[PDB]
Amino acid sequence: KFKTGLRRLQHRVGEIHLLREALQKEALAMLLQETTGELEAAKALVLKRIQIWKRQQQLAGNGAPFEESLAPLQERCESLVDIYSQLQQEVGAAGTRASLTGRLDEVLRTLVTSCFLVEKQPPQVLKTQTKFQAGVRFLLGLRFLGAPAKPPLVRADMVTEKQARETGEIINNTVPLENSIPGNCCSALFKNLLLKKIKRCSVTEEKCAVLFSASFTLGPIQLQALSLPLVVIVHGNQDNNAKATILWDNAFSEMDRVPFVVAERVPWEKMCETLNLKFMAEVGTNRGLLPEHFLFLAQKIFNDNSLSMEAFQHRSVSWSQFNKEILLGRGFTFWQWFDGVLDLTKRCLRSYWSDRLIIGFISKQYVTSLLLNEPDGTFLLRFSDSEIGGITIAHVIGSPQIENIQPFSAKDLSIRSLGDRIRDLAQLKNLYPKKPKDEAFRSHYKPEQMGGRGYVPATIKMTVE
Amino acid sequence: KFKTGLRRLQHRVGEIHLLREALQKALAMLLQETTGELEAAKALVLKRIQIWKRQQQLAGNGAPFEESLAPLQERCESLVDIYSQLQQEVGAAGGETRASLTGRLDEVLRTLVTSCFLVEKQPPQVLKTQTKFQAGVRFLLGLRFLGPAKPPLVRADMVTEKQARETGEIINNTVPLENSIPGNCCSALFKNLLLKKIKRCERKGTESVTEEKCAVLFSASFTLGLPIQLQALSLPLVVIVHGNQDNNAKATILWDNAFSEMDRVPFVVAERVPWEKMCETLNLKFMAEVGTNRGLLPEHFLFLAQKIFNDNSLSMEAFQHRSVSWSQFNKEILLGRGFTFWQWFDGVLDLTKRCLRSYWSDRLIIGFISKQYVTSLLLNEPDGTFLLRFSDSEIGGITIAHVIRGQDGSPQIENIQPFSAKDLSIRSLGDRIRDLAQLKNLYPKKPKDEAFRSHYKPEQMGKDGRGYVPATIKMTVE
DNA sequence: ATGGATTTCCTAGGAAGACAGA
DNA sequence: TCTGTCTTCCTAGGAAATCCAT
Repeated sequence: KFKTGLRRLQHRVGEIHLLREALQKEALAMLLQETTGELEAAKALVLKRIQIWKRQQQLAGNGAPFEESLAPLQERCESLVDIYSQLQQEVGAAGTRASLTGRLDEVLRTLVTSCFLVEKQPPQVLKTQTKFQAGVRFLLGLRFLGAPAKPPLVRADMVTEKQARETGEIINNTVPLENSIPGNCCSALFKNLLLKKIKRCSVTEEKCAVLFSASFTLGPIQLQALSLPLVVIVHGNQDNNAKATILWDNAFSEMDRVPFVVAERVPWEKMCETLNLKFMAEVGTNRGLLPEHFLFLAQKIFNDNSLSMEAFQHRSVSWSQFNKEILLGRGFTFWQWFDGVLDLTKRCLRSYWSDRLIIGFISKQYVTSLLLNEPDGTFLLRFSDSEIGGITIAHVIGSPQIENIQPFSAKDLSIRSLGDRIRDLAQLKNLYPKKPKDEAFRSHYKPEQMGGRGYVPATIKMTVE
Repeated sequence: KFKTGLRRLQHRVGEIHLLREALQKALAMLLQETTGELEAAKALVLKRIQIWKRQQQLAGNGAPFEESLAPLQERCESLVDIYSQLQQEVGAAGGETRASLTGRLDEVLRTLVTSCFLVEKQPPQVLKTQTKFQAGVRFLLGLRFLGPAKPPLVRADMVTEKQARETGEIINNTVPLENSIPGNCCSALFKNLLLKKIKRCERKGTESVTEEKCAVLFSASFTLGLPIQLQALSLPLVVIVHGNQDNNAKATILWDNAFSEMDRVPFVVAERVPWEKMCETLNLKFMAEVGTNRGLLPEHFLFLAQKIFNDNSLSMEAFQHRSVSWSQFNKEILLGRGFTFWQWFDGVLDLTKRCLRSYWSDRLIIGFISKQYVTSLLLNEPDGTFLLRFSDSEIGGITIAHVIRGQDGSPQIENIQPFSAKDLSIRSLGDRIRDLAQLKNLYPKKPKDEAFRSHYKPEQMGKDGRGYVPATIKMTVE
């Protein structure tokens, strides 16, 4: 946060300057070594803060806060390159160290090579024969003024995880890296990228990346940048699996790693925070999941039936448990079910969810426990465990019993929204607990268009018995 | 019959043989006679070919077709056999001088051959760019040439209407013209054709892109021994570049396939035609496209006449001697509406094709009826009597019109919002009609639970898979 | 033979850029 | 300058080959 150290650096440059002008009528002039050392300190710090920005970008993909801007980083790097410039310029004196110029040049080169970033990441789930965009940024672009004034060219090529550790073809891969004096930025934006074909080398688990290469002239520096890991797909059906992989990699990944290694097993609450974040960001609400939801999720993925939330907390979940092992009694993985719920809730249940009308994540046994002691016509809404992306009405009605209504798909809710569907059922009197349905659903109801012209409108209603 | 005519020519050939071997121990004018009878026969066969093409022309709109070329091929083969035997008998000197005899024989041969090159499988008459289509060309005298012989290759090229009177390019346009001993056929089949782009020819007032007629030209060369070039032209087709154009393109083709003379300058068609011709075309297209033999009735033709002509006349005989123009058909917007006559009609075709197909055949749908005649009919009928009519305001929709008298009983008519094909996909017409308690009788009196009992779908009881209770949706009106 | 992955193929249709309009 | 024609761009699925496996 403190640039004060920089104000120590340039001032030290001042000291060197005046000292040089003192010998204008051998000496030390040891301050150059000193100052250069503090420069390497500054550079290292800015480099690791860059790496921080990168991991923040990584987390942003799953649904987490991001800076997002690089302008401060750019200003810092610019200042460091400034002091570098005046130092190197000051080296020009009669007062002969190969180390001064040699070290300064490696400071410059590491700063430059690390200032080559992927500002706009390509899609982390990528379909072949579909067009996507990516954006690369150079922070020290306006410091090279341009002195050559001739733009380097950045090429983008697809690489496997193996080639990442140091085929498939992409089109319109060459774009010039250009300086923009307004906007203060040195960027290259690939806006018409397309993948013609890829070598596959469990399909939705192979991590690939886009490699942005360039050449930079001064006085021969090769610039390399690697995008976030991405999963290549060839049809929409694979998407639902691909996300999981990406979801796993964007979180749970250390800042420095061999591309692209990630833990096979992780703490359960880490997974809970990941699910909460992804849920809130993807659906688009600030009303996240609750501890009970995490409990009923926990039993679901673990095939357990404990009613104490803390036993699960010290459990660990593996990638296999997450998206490679089939749930008991069912035909899908945990993740597939969860993502199905994500889709349904995003498209048709966002207002309903934010209003807290949906209990959602509950075993129907806890539902029995709750509803059995309730008056006739009390109901609650639960996500269906049998099918993917479905929601079911559970209500209590000869004695007292409870009825589970066939789950609504996104299609079903598109035909008639959940709200008016609920309005249709007069047998439903109160939303759990003890809340009148006609108050908490007045906004979701749509006003009748009775009357023209010149036809009477025919409406569709849901009924069950 | 035509075969008596064939064996008379051939018997004359026998006589020619015996006469020749008699005069080898002078006319011999009988050869001209026989030649005269051959050219007659050839002409007839040619005209029968011209018939087939026209049937094919009609077939594209939806009319019966009898598709094999094998009989025609048999005719042509026997005929060229006769040609060969005449030409062969000509080589007696002579007669013991006349070049003209063989000269006529050779034109018999060449006209027959060039006319034996047909487009058996027609390309789509509505053609989308960058979409794959197929075409099939046939040579009838193919199994005669060759019996050893290098098979020719047929080239397919796109041509405008102007070039037909004598321009995008196609991919994989070369295919060898091959003989097949089984099937007894000499055909060339283009199975991977593609139009990359098209350049649209003309000034376009008042025309529309989608009104411009193009064709595929099939060319070949034949090496016998003598230099005969084979060209065949397909039916006119309209090239499109997006689905929105289809419903208009079709109209053009519909107009062009009918109303076209058997021999014509490509591709001229009458701009105006008798109304009853239009009725026959509309009925045929309806039956073929929907897929029923239950065609239109005089009342339907009356309300259609009123619609397209803007004539509130109630006499079927007035319209009978009227003429309808292309402009009225698909270039003039209907009064009060945003679409042409044809667009509405095609909407109805689509609706009836996808849904209401069984319903129409059961004669449950009157369909083409003015709301005035509806009012006339329904006012007197009992409470809850209804009928189903196609919406004139909307495209591809059908509406229930029913009457409520009450105990007073002042009878008014209630017109229910038209059902789209989508709406019927959500819940069938049958189940929709069942859902409303009020509708008691189909017109005139037929009980609703009798005339729709086959169309009803069985209700599922709340048993559960599952275990769960099913929720179904029903239609209601208020 | 069923079924589950994986991929090239096809298709309608929305959205929006490009093209004229005596 | 604009509107309606025309066109190009682009894409979420549906039908269905290839191939593989305690």
